[PDB]
Amino acid sequence: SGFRKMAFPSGKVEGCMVQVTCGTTTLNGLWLDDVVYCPRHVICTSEDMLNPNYEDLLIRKSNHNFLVQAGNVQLRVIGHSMQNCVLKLKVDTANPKTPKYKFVRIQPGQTFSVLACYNGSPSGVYQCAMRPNFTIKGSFLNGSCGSVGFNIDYDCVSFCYMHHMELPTGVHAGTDLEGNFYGPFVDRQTAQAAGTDTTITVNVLAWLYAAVINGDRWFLNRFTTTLNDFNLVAMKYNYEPLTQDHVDILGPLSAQTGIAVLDMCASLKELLQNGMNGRTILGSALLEDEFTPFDVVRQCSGVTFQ
Amino acid sequence: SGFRKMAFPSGKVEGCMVQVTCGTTTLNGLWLDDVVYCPRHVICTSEDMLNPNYEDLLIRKSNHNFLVQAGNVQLRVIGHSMQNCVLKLKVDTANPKTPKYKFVRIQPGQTFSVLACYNGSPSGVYQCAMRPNFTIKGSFLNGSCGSVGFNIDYDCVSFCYMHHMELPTGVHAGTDLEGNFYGPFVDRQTAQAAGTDTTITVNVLAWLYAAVINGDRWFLNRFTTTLNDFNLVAMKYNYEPLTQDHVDILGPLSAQTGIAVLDMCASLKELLQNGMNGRTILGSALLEDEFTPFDVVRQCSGVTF
Ligand SMILES: CCN1CCN(c2ccc(NC(=O)CN3Cc4ccc(Cl)cc4[C@H](C(=O)Nc4cncc5ccccc45)C3)cc2)CC1
Ligand SMILES: CCN1CCN(c2ccc(NC(=O)CN3Cc4ccc(Cl)cc4[C@H](C(=O)Nc4cncc5ccccc45)C3)cc2)CC1
Ligand SMILES: [Cl-]
Repeated sequence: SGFRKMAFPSGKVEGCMVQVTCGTTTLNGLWLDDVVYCPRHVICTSEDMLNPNYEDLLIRKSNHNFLVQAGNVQLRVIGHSMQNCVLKLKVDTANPKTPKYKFVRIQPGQTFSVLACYNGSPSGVYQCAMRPNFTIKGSFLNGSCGSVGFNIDYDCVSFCYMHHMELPTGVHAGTDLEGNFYGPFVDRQTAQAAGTDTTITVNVLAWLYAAVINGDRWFLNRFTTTLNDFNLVAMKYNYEPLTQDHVDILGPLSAQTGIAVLDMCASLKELLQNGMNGRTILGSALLEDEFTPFDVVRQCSGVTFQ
Repeated sequence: SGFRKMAFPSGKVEGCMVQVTCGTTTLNGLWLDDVVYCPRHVICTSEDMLNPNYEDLLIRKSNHNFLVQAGNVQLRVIGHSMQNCVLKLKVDTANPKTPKYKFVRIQPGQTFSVLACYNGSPSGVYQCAMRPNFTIKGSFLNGSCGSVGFNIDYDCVSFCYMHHMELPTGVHAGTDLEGNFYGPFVDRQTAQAAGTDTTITVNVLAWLYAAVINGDRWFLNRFTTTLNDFNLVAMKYNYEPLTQDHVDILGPLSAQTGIAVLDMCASLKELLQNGMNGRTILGSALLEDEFTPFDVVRQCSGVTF
């Protein structure tokens, strides 16, 4: 029993974290095989961040301008190239700790673990969701750039996020490992803002199924609804629309608990219209949207990664 | 910016997890140097659990009855001993991945990371706290026994908890790494129940200071309180008493934000009376008590917004 915001075990990623220094700037890099991946803004000064021409800045750098430290060992940079907003530093040593891995781009609503790092040293691990507005509500201070997000499937690490910046509201923006930003952001000092966010409906429903599995049933009712009527109510409370794909994905949880997805939607409608009335669900007074249907099934079944 | 329930990176502990088998029972063990530590109830059947005589069950076992698997490698048990509720299996190979470590016993209110494991394989990592009633609100299924709790301040792992059982309310009980239980619990299937739990006041105060550091002051008020008047109110809401030790420990957060501890105590009294009125604090609609003063200082910026 119990239900916690659980991250993947971080060891396979810890063995890839390095420190990248260039000029005044020090940030984190990801060392996989003989390449170190890091944000391309490591080559910028504070003045450069206003109007940066990254090719012009890069052409002026020699391999020896990039100092890469893996633990207490200095790596030798033997090449450099740029891919979108990610800098790739070719090094003379393949990482002996390189796990089986893939670079994957995730969709809003999908969750992943973040290994927060400073000076190439991992400091913490937490779970988070890619918001519908493409930001993440992370916990990052200055020096955290280059920290990565990932998921694990069997023994394979799927890297999905690299941290680049903090927006004015305190939320975070970054890229996939191919350097494509999540959201309409740019890697420079200009007026940028997180757009209006919405709640991840399919994830709230998954978490309501997790609560039922854990014995919290007070919110259940005899009613059902239609996908069309539910979506009219979801639009009113700034919830993302629920699709037939979301209903299909929740099929296993519906069969296990005996509560159809539209039966749970009627519970969710009543919760939106009435509130919790002093009660909590899984120890929360808010409707939690950072657990996917897969996360719920995994945590309620004990899937392992050795 | 931001404030998350953050766990320590788990790699140093993942390299110590092994599977321990004794007859039909399989659970997790912690392999440090040449010793594997695990719950002694691995030697029990379900019938043995009502009133097990562990000394009598253990004397009937030999080294070769314990099967220890580290990854896909079978370790050889060359000795065994019981220390309180933990079994220590001496093995013929020192763990090459043994980190720098210590065994520490924690007090209620302390937080730690749990690496949940099944069959010697890590499945997930989360943060939790030793409740005032000595239980932990974990997320554990059958097969999780032997999973450990730890902190990694600097590069040394301080192991503080080993999981032994789930109580009837769904909460969890276990021991330190010397096998002493936290709380009045026993590794017996007998009528045992978690006592009435309370809120960790010093941790709620720390988290209110974290909210002020991150830029939020809506809950502050113009009042102060004596320590005794605060305690008289807080206990009416099932909050733990705040001691002078707690006030002293909050000193650094008070100096950083400019808000005296007893002034933050007045704010907490008002929140307990009024609720949040549709507002949230650090993304929560409840008062959070699983961040200690030390956790707030470690995670938050040293510059208040
Ligand atoms: C709740 C109220 N808060 C909201 C957030 N706010 C704030 C003020 C200033 C900055 N940034 C800088 O000073 C320079 N950056 C420019 C910049 C441009 C573009 C790119 Cl691609 C990267 C960067 C880098 C950056 O954003 N770094 C980071 C990343 N994560 C957390 C970080 C945490 C703190 C300061 C940097 C942080 C440096 C960021 C946030 C304060 C008030
Ligand atoms: C209101 C909802 N209720 C529903 C009922 N529930 C519940 C909790 C525990 C068990 N335990 C067993 O069946 C056998 N254990 C006896 C036992 C005795 C003594 C000792 Cl020292 C260890 C053990 C071991 C044990 O507790 N294992 C574990 C550990 N962690 C989580 C675990 C999660 C599930 C089943 C085992 C779990 C096996 C049964 C039902 C509580 C919540
Ligand atoms: Cl302690």
